[PDB]
Amino acid sequence: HQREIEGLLENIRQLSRELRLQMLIIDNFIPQDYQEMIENYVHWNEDIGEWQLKCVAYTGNPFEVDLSHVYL
Amino acid sequence: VANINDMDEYIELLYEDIPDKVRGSALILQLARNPDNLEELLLNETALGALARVLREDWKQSVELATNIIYIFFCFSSFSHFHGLITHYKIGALCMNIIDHELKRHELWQEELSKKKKAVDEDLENQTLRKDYDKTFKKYQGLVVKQEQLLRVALYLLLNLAEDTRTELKMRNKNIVHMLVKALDRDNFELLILVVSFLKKLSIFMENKNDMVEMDIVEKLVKMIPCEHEDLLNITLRLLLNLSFDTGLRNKMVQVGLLPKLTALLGNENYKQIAMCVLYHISMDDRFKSMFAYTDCIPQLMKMLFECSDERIDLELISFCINLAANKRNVQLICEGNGLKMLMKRALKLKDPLLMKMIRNISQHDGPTKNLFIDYVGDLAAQISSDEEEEFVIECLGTLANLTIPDLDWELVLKEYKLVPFLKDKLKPGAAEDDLVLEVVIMIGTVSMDDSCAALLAKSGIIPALIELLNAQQEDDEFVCQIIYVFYQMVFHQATRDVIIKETQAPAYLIDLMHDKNNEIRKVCDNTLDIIAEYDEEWAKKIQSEKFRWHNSQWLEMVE
Amino acid sequence: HIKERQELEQTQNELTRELKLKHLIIENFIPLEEKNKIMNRSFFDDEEDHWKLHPITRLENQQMMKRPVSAVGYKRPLSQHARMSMMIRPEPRYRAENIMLLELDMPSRTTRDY
Amino acid sequence: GLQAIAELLQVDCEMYGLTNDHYSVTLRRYAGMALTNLTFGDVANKATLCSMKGCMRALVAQLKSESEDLQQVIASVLRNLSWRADVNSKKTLREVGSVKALMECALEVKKESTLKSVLSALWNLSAHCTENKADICAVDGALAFLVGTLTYRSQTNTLAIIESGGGILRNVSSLIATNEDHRQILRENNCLQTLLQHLKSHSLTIVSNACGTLWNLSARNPKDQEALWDMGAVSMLKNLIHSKHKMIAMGSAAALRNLMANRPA
Repeated sequence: HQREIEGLLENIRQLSRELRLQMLIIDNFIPQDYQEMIENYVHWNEDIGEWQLKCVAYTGNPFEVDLSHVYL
Repeated sequence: VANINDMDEYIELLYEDIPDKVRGSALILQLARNPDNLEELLLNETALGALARVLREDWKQSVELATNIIYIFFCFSSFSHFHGLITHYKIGALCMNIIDHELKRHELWQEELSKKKKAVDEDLENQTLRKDYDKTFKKYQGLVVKQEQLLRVALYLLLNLAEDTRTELKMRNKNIVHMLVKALDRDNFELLILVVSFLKKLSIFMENKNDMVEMDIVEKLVKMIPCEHEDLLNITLRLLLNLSFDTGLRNKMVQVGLLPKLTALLGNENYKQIAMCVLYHISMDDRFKSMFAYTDCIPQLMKMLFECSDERIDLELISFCINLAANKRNVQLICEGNGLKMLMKRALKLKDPLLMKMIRNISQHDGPTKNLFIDYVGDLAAQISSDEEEEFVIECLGTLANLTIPDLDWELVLKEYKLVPFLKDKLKPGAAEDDLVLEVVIMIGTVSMDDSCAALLAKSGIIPALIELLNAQQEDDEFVCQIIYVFYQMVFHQATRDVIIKETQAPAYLIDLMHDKNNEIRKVCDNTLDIIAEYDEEWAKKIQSEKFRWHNSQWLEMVE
Repeated sequence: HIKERQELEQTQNELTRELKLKHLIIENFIPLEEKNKIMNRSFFDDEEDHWKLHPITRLENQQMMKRPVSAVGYKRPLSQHARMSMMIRPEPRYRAENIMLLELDMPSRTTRDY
Repeated sequence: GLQAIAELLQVDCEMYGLTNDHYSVTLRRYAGMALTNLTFGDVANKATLCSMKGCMRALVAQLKSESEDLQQVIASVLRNLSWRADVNSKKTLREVGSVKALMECALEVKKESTLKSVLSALWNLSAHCTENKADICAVDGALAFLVGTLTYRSQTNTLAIIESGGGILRNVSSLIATNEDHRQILRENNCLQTLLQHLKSHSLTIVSNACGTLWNLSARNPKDQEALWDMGAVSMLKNLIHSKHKMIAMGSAAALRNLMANRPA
């Protein structure tokens, strides 16, 4: 059980590192105001285990030499 | 010999006995060889008509009778008015099939002679090999020699009718150039020179060029430009000069291997102009410029550039050298042996902008050619002070601008020379013409990799002039890209960063066009604003807010 | 042990919860180019246990960007006036290369020999 | 094995017909799951199963049985038969009239899982040829229920069934674009209102389906055009032009084109 707990702790550490990096990127791109506005247009579906983003269909994501004129 | 001073009883014998047709043709040749008898021969009626009548079918078996076709109408064809009688008697049209079926029969002879060597397995000096083979070889040599002469004089009459546009159009309708190129395979100087003169005469027009292009000429002329006859090389080089205009023909020339012989002819002859013009036309694409430096062009071009004593050096050599200088492989060879020093000396002893263009093109490159240029900043900078018209200062300025070595401290040059007040003055929209101002902007950018000049640039008031220039020249992507690149130069030197951020509205102009149509302008804006964001947080917040209002613009419009 | 494991699993659920939040927000609202830029710039600091950024001006590779060759596609930067003058005038002053316009070799007089 | 199972199933359904015996139901359960598992991703198995006309003749009759699990399993089997079927298999499936019995059965289906299977099988079949769309539009109370699955409040909060309904409606709207009666019975339930909202939906498939429907219905009639104009479809249709997904882009652009040609005059 000690190995299982150690692996779980390592998973927590990796997940925390990853999400901290993600927040870094979201800070250099999206302002805090629009981070908050985005959070009001997203919902959690527990049955499927995935997010839901309303309006997912509206998100943002001559000098060539030509000497042919000489001949008539 | 039967020298005569009269007429009749000679053309009379030309339609009654085959063996004596050739002797009569030779006698007519001797009669017409001198020019004083031409008028009497022309006034002799039913004389050319009888020759044409015996000429319409007796040109396929003897070959010696094909001498009778011309050498009499030849001396007629040397005068303009007799060309009307030439179309009257239609010697051109019969000459057409004359040349055509002689070429056909020459190929037939080639194939029988080639297949007669197949009997070399058993040689017995009889009909199998030798004996009759020797006889066929002898009559071959006689027939081919006389027929080559006959073609020489026949196409000679063809040139003497080629002066007219309509006559040449009729001649080109008959697909001359095919058999013309076929005749180029023969080995005899004079007929070849008539062929190449005729072909050059046709080579100005694009219709005859298009009839020429399908069958290779350049490969046939490759083994011929080292020929020993001067007029041959002259008119052949003129013909290649007419053939360089077409791009496809020029790639044919490059792939066949015409360049080494062209450069050899450019070595030292009376063919300087023509060979050098041809070589320059080949240079006009980037692919062929690199093949020059592989011991083909030879650095002798620099030699005859150095010798030429005049106020204005000849245009052709300087143009060839300039277009050679577009490529680093030629540029490295140009500066070999320190030619750039005498290049300076010539450039500065007089106002010759063309050598300045050549060395400017030399200086656009990263290699050691850039490194050598560090020593010429004062000598160039002296003439930068608006001394010799305008067509000279631009080249000096631009040559200096491309001299981007990060280790070279420029403040000495700016305070001694370079007229920083004139740099500011030129940035006025109404000061000078736009190319000079753009070169000044390249200068302002290239003086900014040195920290010592940062304080001078910040104090000089150049930034307002740059901003006004950007505002007044925002339409063209070149000015915008280069000014924004100057801003990129000049931000992260710790002295002009503060001015740009807090005194001028430049980062706003960077916000407005963060994402423009052109990839380069947008890339420069992105890198400059990325460098701005670290030292200033308000412009960073605005940098997010804009381009977030653009990245998801329709999203926000739909929510609103 | 069961209670601790359940609490830890709840922690994992919430961690991937917010991680998916960030991933979806990036995958809908953030371009790939800016993600790559920030990924190249950033670096993790083990001492302070948080992610940091390498400043551009303080990067080890302080070698500066190389000047654009041309915004209009030439071999060198070119003013619009220079392009117009290249198009209309035969003045070699505005061109890098290809400055001479040779003429077609006009056909001479036909008199050589024989 | 596949042929043996299909033979046993068809002979059982022939010799017992529609029976409520539990053992027969369990045997047919085994057979149906076996066919669904065996036909998944095997084109050759699909062709072999569709070459047996008696098999699917036995299958289609099973849709009318009282057990809705049988309905769901037959729907899944017809799904995997109709998915990317060849010309012969499509024609053979059309011949046995599976479309009619499937879509009638959906009206009587009460379980969510069975309804999902049936509507998904209909969506797979509805793109084969215009005859399937004709049979879909010919059943009584057909479109009135097809529109009813768009606003379906799923018990398990899944968007499968609404995606299926949007896909079927897009597929069959080509015939709905030609007859006034079908458009009228669409207007009776305010279908356009549920179609426009689908543009802002959480699922991209739903947006694509809605764009397809808006493309199909807005063309060649003034009444629906002005109805869409009143509800402001022009703004959301214009915003969707530059989408990355092909179907969404074409649907939005074409719908805006049809609306553009009928500006007030």
